[PDB]
Parts: sequence; C-alpha cells; structure tokens
Amino acid sequence: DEWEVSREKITLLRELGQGSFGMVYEGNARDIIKGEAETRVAVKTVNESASLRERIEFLNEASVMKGFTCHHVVRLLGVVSKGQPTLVVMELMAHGDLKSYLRSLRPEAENNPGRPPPTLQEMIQMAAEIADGMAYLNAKKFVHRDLAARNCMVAHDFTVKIGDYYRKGGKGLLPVRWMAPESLKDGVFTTSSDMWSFGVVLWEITSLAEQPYQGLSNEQVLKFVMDGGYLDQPDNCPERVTDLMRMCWQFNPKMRPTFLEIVNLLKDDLHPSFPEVSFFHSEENK
Repeated sequence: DEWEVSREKITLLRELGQGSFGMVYEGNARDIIKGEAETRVAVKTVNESASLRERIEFLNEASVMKGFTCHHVVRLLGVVSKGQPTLVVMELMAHGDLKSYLRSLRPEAENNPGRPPPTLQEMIQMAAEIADGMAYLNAKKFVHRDLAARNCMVAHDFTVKIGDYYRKGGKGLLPVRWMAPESLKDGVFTTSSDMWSFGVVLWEITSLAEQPYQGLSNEQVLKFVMDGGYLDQPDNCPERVTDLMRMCWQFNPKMRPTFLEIVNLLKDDLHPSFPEVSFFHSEENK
C-alpha cells in the first residue's frame, strides 16, 4: 500500500539473471530509504510470456513479502504495480547466490577473488544467519521447501540471507538431493524437512558447493536416502559443523533440532552485531 514506488525512481543497470517470473536486473532506486539518496536494488520483472494469472501471482508474492522484516531474509523494498511493466524491488545481494559464491573460493576457481576459503568462524556465522532467517520464516508459518545454497544470498558485507536439481513428481518438481527421507516417501514438507536441507547447505558450505551425492542418479539418491543414507563428511570438515550435520540428518524428523535451537547452539561465537540484528535476539522472539 505505502510500498508503491514511482517507476521513474528505478533505473536499471544490468541483468542479474532469470527468476521464477522473469528477468531480474541490478538497478538503483532514488529516494526509497529515508536517509539514502540512492539505494542499490535488485529489480524483479515478469516475462511478457506471462499469463494474466502469473502477473497477478507475481504481485501477490510481493504482497506476502511486505509482512517480512528480518535481517537474514532478503527484504522487499517497494513495488511498481501501476501500469506495465510491473517491478518488484528487492534489497540487492551484491555477492549473488551462496552456491556460486562458495564455488568462487575454490583454489582452482577462475573467478577466485584472492581470499582463502571460509574460516571456521565465517562458516559458523553463515550457519547462524541462515538458521536465524529460517527461524523467522518458521515463526511466520512458512515452510521453505527448497532450502539449498543456490537459494541463499550473500550481501556486500558477506551477510548470508534467505532469498526467493529437480525431478518431476506427483505434486510438482522436487529438489531430490536436498530432501529429507520422509519427504521422498509421501511428499510432505515441514520445518523438520527444512532442517534436513539446512544440513545439506552446511555440507555445501564445507565442500565449497560440490554436488550432493555426485555419481548417484536422482533415482539412486531417492533410494539411498530413503534407506537411511546420508552424505559423507567433506575432507577436513570442522568437527563443529559435522556435529550440526549429524543433528540435521536424524532419520526421525522428530529428533532433528529446530532453527531456533541451531542459533542457540551457535550464539556465543558470533559477530558482536548479531544480537542487534537477529530475529533470535529480537523482541519478536522474546
């Protein structure tokens, strides 16, 4: 409602890549945040191949995001809903998705930015931020359903946030290699099966985003995990992250931690700013 922004305040710089509804652009937004003359933004658009239904759904999803104020979830900044084209204006995440970011710190990487792979301190900070954002989503009664490094984003200051590979199935496409065994079985998704996928994200973080279950076909992964298999620990993985993975990969979903529980385990070794920005420490959790 008060989220409307004049189309004329958005300038578009360059393509960021295809999103679910259309091309996402990097841009600038004039006078969109009090105290900032100009804000780097991501700008979501919808293909002209969209049905009227998809255009209406594109805007309805932005409406849902108006209810979200969490430092560790990529936030909506504004909507262009009057006239066409329509634009959903998001916080810019200048280091892109977490999978591409991880692969770029591999020693072999052509786009290596000349810094070493993540430290233990950096990996625990990442884990806490992702879990804090997921805890927020869960309090808002949303099951993510698709947690994976590809759907986590990295900010200019390297904060990780929840953003917004697949086999066909009876209810839609399934991210088989990130799915809990009970989801492979009946196709139900819960915060507990989200906690499974969180463990896979920690595995991607500690493997610099190798492909989970490489060398296994989608059909074999589905049987391996349903039987009780799980990923092997990457070489020289810190014990502390290995212990998180083991919690996440309990076969019984009832024995997995909650996202608030993850942040509690990690809270004492975080950047000093974390209690200032986290959902965990906020009065919305107290």
